Amino acid sequence: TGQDRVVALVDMDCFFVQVEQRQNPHLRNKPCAVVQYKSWKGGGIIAVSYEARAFGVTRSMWADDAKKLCPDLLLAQVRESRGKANLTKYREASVEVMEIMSRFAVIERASIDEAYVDLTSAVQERLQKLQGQPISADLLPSTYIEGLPQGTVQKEGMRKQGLFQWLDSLQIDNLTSPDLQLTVGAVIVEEMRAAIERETGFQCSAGISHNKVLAKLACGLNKPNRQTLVSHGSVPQLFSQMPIRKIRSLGGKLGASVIEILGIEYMGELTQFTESQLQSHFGEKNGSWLYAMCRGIEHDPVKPRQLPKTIGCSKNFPGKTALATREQVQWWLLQLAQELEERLTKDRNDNDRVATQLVVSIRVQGDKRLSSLRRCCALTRYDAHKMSHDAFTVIKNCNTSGIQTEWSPPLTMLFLCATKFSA
DNA sequence: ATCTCACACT
DNA sequence: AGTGTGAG
Ligand SMILES: Cc1cn([C@H]2C[C@H](O)[C@@H](COP(=O)(O)NP(=O)(O)OP(=O)(O)O)O2)c(=O)[nH]c1=O
Ligand SMILES: [Mn+2]
Ligand SMILES: [Mn+2]
Repeated sequence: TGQDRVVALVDMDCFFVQVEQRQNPHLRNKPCAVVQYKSWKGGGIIAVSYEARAFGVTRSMWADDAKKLCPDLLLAQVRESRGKANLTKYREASVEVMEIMSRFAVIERASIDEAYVDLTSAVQERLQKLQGQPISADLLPSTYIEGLPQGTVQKEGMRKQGLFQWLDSLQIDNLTSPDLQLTVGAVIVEEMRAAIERETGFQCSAGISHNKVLAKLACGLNKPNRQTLVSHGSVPQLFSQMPIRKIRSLGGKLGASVIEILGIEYMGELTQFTESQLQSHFGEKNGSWLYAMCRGIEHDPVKPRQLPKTIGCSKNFPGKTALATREQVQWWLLQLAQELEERLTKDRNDNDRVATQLVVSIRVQGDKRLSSLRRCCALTRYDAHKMSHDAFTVIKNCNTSGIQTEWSPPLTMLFLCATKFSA
């Protein structure tokens, strides 16, 4: 019943904000945000401290408008190189945190600031080492048990009541107990998070459950600077009022279609349907996935992959800034290829691998789709001038304009991506 | 006028 | 190999 693994998800709190607060002490414990391309309406916000969220500041907001909502908002700007945002500082801090997490167990890098952890073997080790010894609440100073307490008005008071109920109810005698395994997982995650904060300064949240989807959902339940354990038995109560769209992979069109076709709102309602009924509407794979997921069962593995499988660089050119001349297209392809060259040379030196295929993608003014065209070619020698020339070669036939010097329709996006790594 | 990543089809 | 989808 989806209890074969113990999986955690560790996600950093306001990651880019914490990076900037580490760098600049003036930003600590203040409402602040990270910004991009300041000239247009003060820049687009990409990260927001929890103090700023209390005022209603959100990501994707223009900085000028956030300043309208939060006049004391402090701002840190993403580095800009070659006319575009440069995330090196955050990638390096991410690597720092991934390296600390890698000492405890195999991790799967799920984004710049979160990784999944398969803790099964660590749990087995810690249960044989920790033979029948009771687990003290002191080992879980920041852990919430979702669904408890049940059956007095402060947040931490409730947390402690729930943790006491949890440890009181389940015994260490049977070491195949899923709930005990989850609890040992949570102890390990407390240790991991303490190590991360000690060695980097960054605080983070985590979810501990039996699979990746529940771990991700749990992590968000008690942000920030806390962790949440979602037990198998907690799933029905958790899911009974949990919107479908909150579940990983159901936040888009498929989730909307599940809501529309089945006439439900919450994840638990999926349980009433048989597997073959769900496979009828959503296909064998989606039907079986929904059928298992709504009961708290998921098998997607924590992949042993800390490093990205591709290295890409994209820039949009919206509205009047769209690229309309051949000279413009070649210059921006060069800029993208130069950043790509830097990141690729560093990647080969750090990670002992080389990309062998270059993917070029563009968008044309008018196309509603994010990408209009994607093509490929050989990738050799990590040379920005060569890569940019090859990209121009592979897209040049897309220029409708009869005049060679002009490009039409204007380009609203450029994308270079290195793929197909070899040792 | 909000950029990277993954993977499932075909 | 190219498109659509989901996410963070
Ligand atoms: C959704 C999104 C996130 N990010 C960055 C901002 C975050 O710093 C980083 C981590 O994603 P997140 O964990 O979902 N958000 P957060 O890390 O800022 O904060 P928290 O984990 O919710 O506390 O991803 C983007 O750069 N473009 C985006 O569209
Ligand atoms: Mn985060
Ligand atoms: Mn994240």
